[PDB]
Amino acid sequence: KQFGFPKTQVTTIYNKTKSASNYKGYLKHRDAPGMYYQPSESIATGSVNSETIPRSFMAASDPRRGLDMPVQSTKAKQCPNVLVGKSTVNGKTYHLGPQEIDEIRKLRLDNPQKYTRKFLAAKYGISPLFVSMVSKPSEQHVQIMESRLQEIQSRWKEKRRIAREDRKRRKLLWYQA
Amino acid sequence: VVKAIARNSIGRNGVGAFVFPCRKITLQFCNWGGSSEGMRKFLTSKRLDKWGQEFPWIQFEVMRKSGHPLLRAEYTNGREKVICVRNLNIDNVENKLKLLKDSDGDILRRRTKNDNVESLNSSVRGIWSPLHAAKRHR
Amino acid sequence: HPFSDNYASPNIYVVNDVTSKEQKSKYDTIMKEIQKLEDDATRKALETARSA
Amino acid sequence: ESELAKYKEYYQGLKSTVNEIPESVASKSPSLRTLHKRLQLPNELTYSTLSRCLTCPSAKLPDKINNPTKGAAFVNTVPTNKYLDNHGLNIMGKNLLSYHVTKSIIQKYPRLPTVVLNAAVNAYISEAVLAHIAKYWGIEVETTSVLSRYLKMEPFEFTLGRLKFFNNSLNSKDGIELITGKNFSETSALAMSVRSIIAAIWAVTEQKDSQAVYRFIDDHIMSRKLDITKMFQFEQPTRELAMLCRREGLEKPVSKLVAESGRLSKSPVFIVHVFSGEETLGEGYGSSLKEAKARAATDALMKWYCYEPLAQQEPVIDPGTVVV
Amino acid sequence: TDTTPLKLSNELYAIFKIHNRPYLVTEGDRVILPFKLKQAEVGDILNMTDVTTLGSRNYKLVGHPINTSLYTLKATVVGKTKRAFQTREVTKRRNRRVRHAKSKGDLTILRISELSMN
Amino acid sequence: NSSERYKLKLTKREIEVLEPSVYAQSYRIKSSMKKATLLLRLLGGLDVMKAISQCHFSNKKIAREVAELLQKGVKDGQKLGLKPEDLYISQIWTGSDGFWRKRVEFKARTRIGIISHPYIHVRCILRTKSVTKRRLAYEAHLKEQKRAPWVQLGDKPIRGVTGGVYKW
RNA sequence: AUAAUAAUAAUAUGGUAAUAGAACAUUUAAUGAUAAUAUAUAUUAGUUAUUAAUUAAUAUAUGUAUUAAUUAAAUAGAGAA
RNA sequence: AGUAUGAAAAUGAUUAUUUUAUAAGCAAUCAUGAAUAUAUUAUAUUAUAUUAAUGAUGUACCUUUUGUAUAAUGGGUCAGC
Ligand SMILES: [Mg+2]
Ligand SMILES: [Mg+2]
Ligand SMILES: [Mg+2]
Ligand SMILES: [Mg+2]
Ligand SMILES: [Mg+2]
Ligand SMILES: [Mg+2]
Ligand SMILES: [Mg+2]
Ligand SMILES: [Mg+2]
Ligand SMILES: [Mg+2]
Ligand SMILES: [Mg+2]
Ligand SMILES: [Mg+2]
Ligand SMILES: [Mg+2]
Ligand SMILES: [Mg+2]
Ligand SMILES: [Mg+2]
Ligand SMILES: [Mg+2]
Repeated sequence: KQFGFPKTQVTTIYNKTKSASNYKGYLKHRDAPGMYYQPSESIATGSVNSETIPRSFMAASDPRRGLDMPVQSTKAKQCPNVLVGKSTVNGKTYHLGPQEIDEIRKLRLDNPQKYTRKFLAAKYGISPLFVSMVSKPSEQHVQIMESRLQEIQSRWKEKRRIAREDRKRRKLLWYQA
Repeated sequence: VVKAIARNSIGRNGVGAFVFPCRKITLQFCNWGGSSEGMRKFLTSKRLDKWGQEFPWIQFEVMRKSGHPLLRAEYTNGREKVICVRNLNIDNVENKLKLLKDSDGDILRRRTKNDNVESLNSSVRGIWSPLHAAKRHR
Repeated sequence: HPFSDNYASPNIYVVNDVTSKEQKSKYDTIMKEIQKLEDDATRKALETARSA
Repeated sequence: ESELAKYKEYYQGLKSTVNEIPESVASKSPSLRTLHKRLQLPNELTYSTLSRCLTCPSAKLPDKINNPTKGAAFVNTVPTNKYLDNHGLNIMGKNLLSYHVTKSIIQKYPRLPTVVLNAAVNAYISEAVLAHIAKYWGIEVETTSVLSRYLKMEPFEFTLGRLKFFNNSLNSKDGIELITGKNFSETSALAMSVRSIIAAIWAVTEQKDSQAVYRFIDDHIMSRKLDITKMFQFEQPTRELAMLCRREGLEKPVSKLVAESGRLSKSPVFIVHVFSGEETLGEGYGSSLKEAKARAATDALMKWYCYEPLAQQEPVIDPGTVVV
Repeated sequence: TDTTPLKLSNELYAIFKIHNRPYLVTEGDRVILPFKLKQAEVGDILNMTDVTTLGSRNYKLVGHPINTSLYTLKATVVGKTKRAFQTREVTKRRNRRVRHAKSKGDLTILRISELSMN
Repeated sequence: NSSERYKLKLTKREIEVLEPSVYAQSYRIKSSMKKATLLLRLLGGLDVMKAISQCHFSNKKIAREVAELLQKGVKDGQKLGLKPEDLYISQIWTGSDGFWRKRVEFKARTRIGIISHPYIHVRCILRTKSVTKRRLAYEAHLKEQKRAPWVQLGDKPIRGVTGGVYKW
């Protein structure tokens, strides 16, 4: 706490629980002249505001670093992990040598149906993503998979296709900010 | 990975340099036609010169046509007001001209109660959220 | 009978009272004159071709 | 006498005035004067210079005049002088715009990604925007023919005051465009005019007040609204954020549920925060958990990039875009 | 009055009052006053004086009215104009006389050009 | 045989009219408009051949006339250049043909009515499955592409006026 | 010592029966430029404190307003028999 | 009951846009989402127009009466008179 301003809710003269939308009550409410701390009643998702940016992303010579406004209201100890990879929970491992990688690559080309990504991962104690990064399958297998996917898509009704399109649009919208 | 979305800027006339909305006014009259008397008098009588001196960013065209006397303004937004000044005296014509020069060119429009400010800017405080409110509901 | 000089403030001006009919007549004369010029030239060219 | 001869001599006089842009004639032109007053251009910037800025290059009449049957006729403009057009000016104005606007953007957002920055620059000074600005100012195009003008018997002053390029008469008549080059487009001509004015301003003020041009630009071009947050479109932002954290002296980012409501409904709400250590980087709301996580990462990236330092701070040079 | 956080903040709003009518604004915002301004012509600048509240995202200075020294708030008068013309009819329930109450109120478009902590 | 590019600018109405169509018209049919409607609603957007077949096996009297009209429109389309298996009835309506002769009906106990005798015409516009239908399918596809999706926790406008004050 | 327009301060401005004052649309008569780049009528969208007129676009007519304006008059305004 | 012309309305069918199959009353007005159309200055986070999401207010008109949503008078609609 750098600043010791008095803090205020966004105060109505009326009952806020019954008349939150009534602007008139807000207009009526006068408060004594001076500086206040009105903490925002909002998530800081779309905001480029300087009171919203974290201190690590502020520059070293920024005066705003010292001021207490990027408030750490939440606590990482209390919050549980969401869609977190197994590498993040128990650390990244760089154990597999070149020979092992070469063997994996050989296996994958030979028989991707038998030696699938998950199986490789299980064998070598490593991620399916990493297996993918390491090794391409036989392009034939990929083509087959694409054809299967196309067939599945064709098997849809009109409605399902539209829903999938909508989902895709939503996904695109998520990454806009 | 990051990609741009092609987007264009919005001009706020006032904030940097004010470009005056009224760009051109056309005084139109008739030599015949008793409805154009006050307009004719205005054109004659040293008022137009004074006006032009006052407002050198507006150009003042003076045209002759057979019909009723006309005051057509021309604004920065591209819209055109045209006021017919038929049978108006000199002073009424001048008032009309003043009104025209005052106008920002935009179309006339019904406003609802307290529809005062028109912002392009995102809210300084955020938008309210029930999870992030100060007083939690019950 | 106002003019652009009459007002003495250079943003004011009076557009020229040329009657529509007069303009039309002028246009007719010019395009006609061009046509006459062209036709004579074509005739001359024909005569030259005939000669050699 | 002959009316053709009268027309011809008028045309010749007009051509001579275009070649010169004589100062007295330019001064007499009411439209130029009003433009000058409107923009509050310097008194050192003469009216001849302003007229020249409106004069686009037009040395020779093109081959497409030969056939109005193919959907084009260029009968409005008159040939210009090679060394008195807006062409050199225009280039200079473009350079100024490219320098100053870009610099201002960098000052505002010192970490802004390269592509995003370029888009912002374009938005500020794209050809269409420039044309719009010119229209707003009142730079009107010489649409009327030379013959028509002669018949009306209007002065050359008015012609000088208007914008002058090879504008195709019957451009979109009967709903038929011909798709010609940039040298016959109205928008382009208007863009050139606005750049040429800027260049003229620069030329006149540089020795007396070097920054006059840049403050004019700020007033007209940099005064326009552009929300930089609307410019971005991320792909796999979590990975990018992790890379950024690695690059800086920050702990690995992990996403965690802060608050949750309406799970097992049509429209839940999941608030997740991407923490690096105890510090939160990005806050992300969402209908799904995945969506919320994505949004937190995007928020973090926005905060990284769109960080705008104060003027009182010493200059922030960013360490490049986060190459994932 | 330690007005340092407000001064620092990139985003900033004001709640200036013209004739006790509050208008919440940022820079670039386009106020539409519901009356004909006589004092200022079009192009004239208005230095706002009765500024009630000056707010960041999380702080706000408030005063009745806030010291003129602490801030700037320049509006520009960007067109006097009018509302759309309306004619509501006034009449009683068994009476053929129907009085037309014509109306076309005046407006003044301001634009908030400058708003900053001095 | 030319290096000149072009871009064509056409209204919605212009687009509609220029697509290949054919305009059938009946003669002065002896019927009510209501009676015609009772049939013609069945032949809304049918292929012309299907419509003709329906008319052939309809029990109604106007039906034969409608069939004949359709046949004529097909013949016209063929003459123009179109195909009969391509043609569908885009529009088909009826109207009064005018000069309906009124005639008093004498009733019991010095009462009367007036009996009109309605004459009508059926017109119809045949358009092509090869063009018009394709165009409207394309339009529908474009509209679908444009359509903004249902977002669950989506940005809806905070409707209402602000009132010169923060409520949050 | 007036008229027009604009300021300031004050008072007034619901209205049936009724009284008083001021306008507009329509048609005819007297006077009367102009013109297909024009006029008239219609539709749509603008403009003027707006039963009215005007601007633009579009359509159809007409080589053209008994046109603007002032007077004189009226078979001069219809959801009510 | 002249001759031309006739996008005058009532009226019918059809197409397009838009709303409508859990919602109740002069069918409008005001608030207010959404969808569509037009827009040679939408620069847009744009503007206009059309359209019974949803909300609020709303007891046809005239006549005659102390007094009418009245279940008092009168009108099927529009055009001309
Ligand atoms: Mg209550
Ligand atoms: Mg009564
Ligand atoms: Mg009444
Ligand atoms: Mg008939
Ligand atoms: Mg009988
Ligand atoms: Mg009958
Ligand atoms: Mg009264
Ligand atoms: Mg009468
Ligand atoms: Mg009637
Ligand atoms: Mg009435
Ligand atoms: Mg329902
Ligand atoms: Mg019901
Ligand atoms: Mg009843
Ligand atoms: Mg009754
Ligand atoms: Mg009855």
